[PDB]
Amino acid sequence: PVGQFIPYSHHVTDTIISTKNAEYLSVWKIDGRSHQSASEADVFQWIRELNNTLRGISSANLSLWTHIVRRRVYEYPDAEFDNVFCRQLDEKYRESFTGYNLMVNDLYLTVVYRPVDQKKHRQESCIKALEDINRTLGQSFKRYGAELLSVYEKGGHAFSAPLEFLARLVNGEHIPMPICRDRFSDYMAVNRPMFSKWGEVGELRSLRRFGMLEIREYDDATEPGQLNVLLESDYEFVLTHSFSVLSRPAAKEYLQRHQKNLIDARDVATDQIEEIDEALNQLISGHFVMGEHHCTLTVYGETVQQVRDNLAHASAAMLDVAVLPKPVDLALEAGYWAQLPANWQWRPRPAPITSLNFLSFSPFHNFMSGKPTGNPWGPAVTILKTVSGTPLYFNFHASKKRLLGNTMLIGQSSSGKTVLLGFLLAQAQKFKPTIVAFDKDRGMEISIRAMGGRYLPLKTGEPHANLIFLKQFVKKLAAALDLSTHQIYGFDITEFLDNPEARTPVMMYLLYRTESMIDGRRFMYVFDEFWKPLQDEYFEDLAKNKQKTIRKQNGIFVFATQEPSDALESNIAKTLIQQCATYIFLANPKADYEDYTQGFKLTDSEFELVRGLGEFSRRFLIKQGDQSALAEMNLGKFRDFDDELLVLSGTPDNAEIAESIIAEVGDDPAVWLPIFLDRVKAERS
Amino acid sequence: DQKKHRQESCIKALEDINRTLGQSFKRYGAELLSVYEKGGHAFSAPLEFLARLVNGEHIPMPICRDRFSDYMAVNRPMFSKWGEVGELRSLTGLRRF
Amino acid sequence: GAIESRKLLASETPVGQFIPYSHHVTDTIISTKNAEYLSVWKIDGRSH
Amino acid sequence: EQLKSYYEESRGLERDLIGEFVKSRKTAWRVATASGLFGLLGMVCGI
Amino acid sequence: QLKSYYEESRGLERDLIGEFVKSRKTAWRVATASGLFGLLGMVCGI
Amino acid sequence: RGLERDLIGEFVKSRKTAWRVATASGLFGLLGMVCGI
Repeated sequence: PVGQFIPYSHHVTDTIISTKNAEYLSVWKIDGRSHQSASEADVFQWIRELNNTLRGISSANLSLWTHIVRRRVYEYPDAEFDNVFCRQLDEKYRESFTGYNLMVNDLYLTVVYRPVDQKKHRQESCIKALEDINRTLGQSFKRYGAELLSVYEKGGHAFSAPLEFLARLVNGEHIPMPICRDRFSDYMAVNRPMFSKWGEVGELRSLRRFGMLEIREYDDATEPGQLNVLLESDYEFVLTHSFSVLSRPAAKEYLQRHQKNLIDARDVATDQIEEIDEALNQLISGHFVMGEHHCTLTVYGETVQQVRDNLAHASAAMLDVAVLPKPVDLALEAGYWAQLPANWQWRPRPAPITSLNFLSFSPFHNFMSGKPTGNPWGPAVTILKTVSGTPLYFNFHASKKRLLGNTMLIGQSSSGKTVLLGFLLAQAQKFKPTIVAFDKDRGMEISIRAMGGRYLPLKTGEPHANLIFLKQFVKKLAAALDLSTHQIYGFDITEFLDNPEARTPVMMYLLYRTESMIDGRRFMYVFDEFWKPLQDEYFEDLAKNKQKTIRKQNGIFVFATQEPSDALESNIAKTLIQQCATYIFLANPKADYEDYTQGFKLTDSEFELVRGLGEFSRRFLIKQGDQSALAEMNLGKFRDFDDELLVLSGTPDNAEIAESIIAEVGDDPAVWLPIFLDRVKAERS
Repeated sequence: DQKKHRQESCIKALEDINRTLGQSFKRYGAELLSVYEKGGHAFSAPLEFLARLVNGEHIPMPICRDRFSDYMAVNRPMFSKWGEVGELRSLTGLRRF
Repeated sequence: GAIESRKLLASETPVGQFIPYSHHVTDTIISTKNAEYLSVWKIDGRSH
Repeated sequence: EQLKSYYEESRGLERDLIGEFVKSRKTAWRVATASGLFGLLGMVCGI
Repeated sequence: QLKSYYEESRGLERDLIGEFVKSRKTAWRVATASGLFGLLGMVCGI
Repeated sequence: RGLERDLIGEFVKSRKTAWRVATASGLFGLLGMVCGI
């Protein structure tokens, strides 16, 4: 049947998949670096840094395949959660997304090794070859972020992660395949593609038909990335590159052969011969390896007419750059079967290409997209639009016990902090965690009262292991508490935020009940200003000590601060600042350049983007891990954004109206908001 | 080196011919198609005309290290057998000439 | 078939045989496989 | 539930497949050439 | 010491196991031809 | 199943062919001997 074309046999060492002809393989899922954020210098430096390990480990056995896949992600489930106001917000903001891209970019580089009693010892040598190759590749890809796919247990019979990607490459849809006693190529093809008799187009059944554009460029690329125009598009596709690195002796012979062939001609072109001779000279001195290369683009369209239109648009976009696609009318079968790693024979037209040109054609550049699903709490907490028209799937747990959860939001309170804080909290309600909130203002209280939990403002007139409580109480002497009542809580810090010394004792006592009540159920601590609590003598020490255990539990500290220079990154605050997983920087009209850049390790070009947002532009820079993007949760007409923005923002008049209505209603099924709806806008009008 | 001599003499003669023709066609349009660069990479305006002749549609032609002949054609021609017309198969459409 | 497609395309004749062109030797002049140098004039014709 | 002890042997299985297959090729030429010579004996005897 | 672009290309494209299968098929075919010559000799003798 | 079922599969399938060739050679040789004698 179709088992002829697929060569993989069985799984070895828990991280390599053996193959027919004894050719060990290893798959890496790479999250590309953000090309947009960085300047022009960083991209060249990244290309050269990759070339470092490429030529460093280069050998005739080595080879690499690169696949980029644009997936219409359905892994977002549109979960259900009981609150009414958050339901309104969720539904409207889902409605806002109509007509916008939901495609994501996934990049894969699969390193493959094909060597050209003592049989077992030679087998050990062969496997340790790929062992060292993977080790050096991992060390070289630390900044990029590389997850070596490996087996993962499931209910007593294992699944191998690498098989899933190689399946997706041929099946076209993510199908979980387990490790069974068979050979993998026997049954990994759940879906067999059917190609046309003449071969112009191909068909795949879920039906999605596909067509292929052959791309081959024989001269050096001007730009570090010439194919990034495709990263935004309305068509799913798979783009492939194979680099079977030739050994140097073969490279010399090929160059001499091509040089002589160009010499023997009726018309002599002095420019091309000089260029090829220069490349020959560079080969010994500029130590870049050459390998056979071929590039194929496999778009996806429901109907052949739509497929042809997508091909035409891709060709036009490519010809905007100086790359001319050659359409494939026949041998589409060979080209498509060339996609599977270790299928050397079916390559349509390999062409020896310098390593620098290969990296220029396929550098790991992709827009930020995060991980829509699989996060430790569940699906992505929320999805945010970005500039350049690509969707961003926001999740807190993104790090470099368990991944870090702490988040930093830096910006002025007026500059969109309120709406973003409220929207993120409302989305995070979908997992139903416990929330403890401290607000620099009375703004948070209306938002909290909208949710299930009732805010507990602090006002004048309303105030054995307990040895710790007594000893902390003595420290102050020197100068409905628990989570049983309801899930969510809010305690005003506006009373003691500006106070010189009243904040410390009440913070010390409150942390007791707050931490001790749940203690391992879940935690999503929120502080509007976290630099005010940290100036304590005792609180910061316990935070730094116990962050490890809190991280072990389902505990995330969503810190925040209006001014980072105000937080001044004191000696005690250093750990809290540095262990932040995801940073969201708002537009800061005033930002001390040196402290801002050096404290956050923010790149110079990223700082240029932050300044570019300037003042009073409702955009933010999200730097998760080691990549960045300019995401704006702008709220316009396509039209409830007006009202759920009106309630979300917190003002003293809104605060007093909220408290009076809550106290006076008695029983109100969040019907104060309809009262709150018009009772406010009348005053502003 | 003598092939280079033929190159140089032929280029001089052809340049002389073009200059004379341009001087003769003052009343006419008399525009000489030449290389035009766009986007950090060179392009060939004359190649576009020859492509239009051979492909039937105006396709811009970047100039690369390989020879012009190998990558000139992007449309599959299908000349009829025992017929007086032919068909070009292209992504934009099918053209019968 | 996959092997059948390969043996068919191996039989197939490329179109490059009938297109005798090569490098731009000069900015305005094109070469040829038989060293027949070429130049194209775009003429805006006279009104008749 | 020895997950990898079960494929700790698959490696040696692949090695043994390669060894048996190359050994079979060797004995294939061995038998073929023996038949060739002995059939030459028969054919020349008949001639 | 590959010393050949053509050798490297062939080594990439060639399938090892299929090569062994074809080699054994040729071996058996040649042996069959030998058996044919032997039977011809038997008939000639008879 | 898998490669192992292929391993034993050939491991005795080639037994069959080797035995068949050996029997054919034995038959031919005994034929020659008997006819000559």
